[PDB]
This record gives sequence, structure tokens and C-alpha cells, in this order.
Amino acid sequence: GSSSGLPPGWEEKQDDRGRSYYVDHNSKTTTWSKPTMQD
Repeated sequence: GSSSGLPPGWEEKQDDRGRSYYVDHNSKTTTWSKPTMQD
């Protein structure tokens, strides 16, 4: 399904300043990576 959130296995959270890092459910890690589905 199309979905209305972050890419499958990914979720985006910003820091206290305002820069958004990604928490990857795929490998389970909070880091700066581009989604599995890069779009």
C-alpha cells in the first residue's frame, strides 16, 4: 500500500536543534542514512 508515513522500516526524528536523523527499523540504528526506498 501507498502508506502516509516514513518509508518501510524507517522513521524520522529531529534533534533539539532541528536536524532530522533517521531511526532505522531495518537494522535498528539511529543514524543518518537514506531510506531503503529512495524517493
